[PDB]
Amino acid sequence: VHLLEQQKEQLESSLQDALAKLKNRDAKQTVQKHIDLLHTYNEIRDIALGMIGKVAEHEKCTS
Amino acid sequence: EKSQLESRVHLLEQQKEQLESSLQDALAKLKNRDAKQTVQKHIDLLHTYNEIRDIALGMIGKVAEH
Amino acid sequence: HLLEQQKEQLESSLQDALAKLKNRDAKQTVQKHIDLLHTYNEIRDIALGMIGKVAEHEKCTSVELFDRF
Amino acid sequence: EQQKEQLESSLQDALAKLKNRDAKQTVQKHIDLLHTYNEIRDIALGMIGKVAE
Ligand SMILES: CCCCCCCCO[C@@H]1O[C@H](CO)[C@@H](O)[C@H](O)[C@H]1O
Ligand SMILES: CCCCCCCCO[C@@H]1O[C@H](CO)[C@@H](O)[C@H](O)[C@H]1O
Repeated sequence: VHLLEQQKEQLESSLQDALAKLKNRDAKQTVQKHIDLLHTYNEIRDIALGMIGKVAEHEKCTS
Repeated sequence: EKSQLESRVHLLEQQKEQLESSLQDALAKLKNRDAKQTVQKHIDLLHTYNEIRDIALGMIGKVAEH
Repeated sequence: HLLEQQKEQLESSLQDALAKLKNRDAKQTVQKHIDLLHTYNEIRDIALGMIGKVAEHEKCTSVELFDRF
Repeated sequence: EQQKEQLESSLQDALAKLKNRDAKQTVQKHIDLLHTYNEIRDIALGMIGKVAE
């Protein structure tokens, strides 16, 4: 029963590879979504600093 | 001649008086509405500075959290 | 989740601030114009007033030259 | 008034910065939709290749 066992090995792997490939894409997409969210945040933070800076330099030229 | 030229000279003096009161009063009504407009630039800029200040704080209150 | 929660409340708040600030410059532009119109009407009225009086003076002189010459 | 430039502009730059971020994120969302579906088509065929075989 070599064809019987060679056949089943083919079957188990095609499921397992399918899963391995689907798991490793989401590994990559998720880490990537995180990084992308970090940069989105550094940016809106730097917008805040920016805006508070210009408010402080407006403030220090009246009384 | 002399009666009537004393009419004309009077008249003119009366006219000079009105013309100065007019230039006077135009310059007033102007300057005033000029002032009113400068107060308004200032108040509008106050409203703007607060709006942008409040959104700035908001962000700095939030980037505090994260 | 709040990628989108805090980004959109910000963006709304910005576009609004800008709306408001732009509305304020516009209101006060029509006001510059309304005021220029007020000043022009006044200067005009006066200047043409002076012109009428000198008009009347010129009529007198002329009437004098005629009843004379 | 030069102050009003500063402030207005600080709003206009904030909006600009993050209307653009979206633009770019949005094009990219599209490209990923396409690429992912090509990975799914291929996994599918992988299995079907090594089953019917
Ligand atoms: C009835 C009159 C009320 C006057 C209110 C004026 C408030 C204007 O507000 C402020 O005026 C300061 C000085 O002119 C400026 O330095 C500031 O930039 C301006 O925002
Ligand atoms: C591990 C190395 C990762 C490198 C970090 C990437 C640097 C940020 O590059 C990013 O590209 C984005 C694409 O959506 C643009 O939207 C942004 O403008 C920008 O911050």
